Amino acid sequence: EVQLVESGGGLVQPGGSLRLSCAASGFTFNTYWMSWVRQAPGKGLEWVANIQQDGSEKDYLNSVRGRFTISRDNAKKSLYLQMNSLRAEDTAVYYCARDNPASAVAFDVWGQGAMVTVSS
Amino acid sequence: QYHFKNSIDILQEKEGHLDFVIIPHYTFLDYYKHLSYNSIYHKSSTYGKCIAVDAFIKKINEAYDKVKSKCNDIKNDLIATIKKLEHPYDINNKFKKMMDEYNTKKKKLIKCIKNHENDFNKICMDMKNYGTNLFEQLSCYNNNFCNTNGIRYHYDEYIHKLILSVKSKNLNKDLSDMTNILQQSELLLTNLNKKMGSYIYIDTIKFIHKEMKHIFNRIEYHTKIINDKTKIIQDKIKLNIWRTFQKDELLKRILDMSNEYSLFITSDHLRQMLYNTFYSKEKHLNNIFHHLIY
Amino acid sequence: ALTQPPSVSEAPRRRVTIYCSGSSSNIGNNAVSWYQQLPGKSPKLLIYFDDLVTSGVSDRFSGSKSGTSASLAISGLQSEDEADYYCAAWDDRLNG
Repeated sequence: EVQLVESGGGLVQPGGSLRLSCAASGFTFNTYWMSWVRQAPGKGLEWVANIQQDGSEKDYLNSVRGRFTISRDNAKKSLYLQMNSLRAEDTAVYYCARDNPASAVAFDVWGQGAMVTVSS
Repeated sequence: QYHFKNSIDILQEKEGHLDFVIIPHYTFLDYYKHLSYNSIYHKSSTYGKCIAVDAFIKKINEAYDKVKSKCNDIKNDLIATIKKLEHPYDINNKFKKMMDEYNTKKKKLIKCIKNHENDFNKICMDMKNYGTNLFEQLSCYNNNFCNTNGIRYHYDEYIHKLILSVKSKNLNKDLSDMTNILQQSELLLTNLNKKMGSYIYIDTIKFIHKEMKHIFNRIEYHTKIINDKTKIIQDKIKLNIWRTFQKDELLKRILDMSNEYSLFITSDHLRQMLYNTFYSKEKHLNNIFHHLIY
Repeated sequence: ALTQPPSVSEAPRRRVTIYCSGSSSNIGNNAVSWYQQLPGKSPKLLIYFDDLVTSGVSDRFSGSKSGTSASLAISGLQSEDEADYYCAAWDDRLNG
């Protein structure tokens, strides 16, 4: 079943810790690439990060570089995204993106999304 | 349940251009180009998809070739070996000076291949996922008796045409021809050793002899795979088709025939191209015979 | 990196062009994908590998590329097709 279920996400003060999540089943999570994509209210899409089937390669954008930490447990079929030193530009709905069988820039499916607002 | 999925050879068919064929990375892209198709050519609705399945496989075997974008300039410098070795320009340029130079580093290429192997994502594995995905999207009843189409389509439209092409070029003769050419060049080497020894381009002949000997062993190896001379009973496709079986069995036996065509067309594509390279530098052996102005 | 004005919402009759400008280090070497966004609901893939159809999606949508210029080209608009449509592409120079 096409399941991408976000968990967590909320509000934290500037320079906070927040760890996002996903869950999935049916489609064997271990065999496919995952991602993260974010959308700020009144703004369009922006890619966050990408991972590997075994987390060999990891990649990010050019602003939250070293701040964010993509990870996954492939026994329990679960993506994560630890986001430290959070800023307010980081205000977005964070979608657990999955990439297509075809490795490239390619958000196959999109989850419901986690509202992460950052303000005093 | 479903059991899903060792050398690397280099090629200069012509003098000027080089490509490499990573043996695991070709059987893989062959396995899942001979699986994605099997699925869609069983079911009637999925006959529509074969434009997209074709164009998918095409675009995988292109991103793959975009790895050969930066394994290319060092490849071209590896080619400049032929410049220094076999055609010293303008007749004026003159022992293990080129054997070493920046010329030992065939290993430099082998490095740059492995440097961008798993690295740069996983364009292999893409083919696994898609072929498996479309193998999931199946119908029929899946009761005791399911239809054996699918396999028969791919066989008579892809396989059976190519098996005739190979049997028409009796490879047993081809090998024995290549053996004799190698034997005669070795015997002439035995004598040229015993005689000559000045401004010594006998070492070039020894080197080209060596190169053509291993190239032979590869073609010999691939030919044995292609025609084993101890056989399943050569029948296999006949056992699959024109019948009905239970869902489990057919799914295994699609994957069975999907495996055979992977390794078969791998070896046979290689064999054909290696054979073009053997006789490219058998004529370059004979170019030295044209330099025996005596 | 990429550019795109918001207008997929005027439908008297014909096809529609969504242009896409770029640079050497992005469109010029990398394979483009395309996405549709129905406001306040999950985005969906139409085109990947520059032009290939997702299993289910209509052929009315079509991607394209020429050097440092790409385009999404729909043909036969509907009520559904009035949305927001975004693209996806990688940039080797800045790595992202």
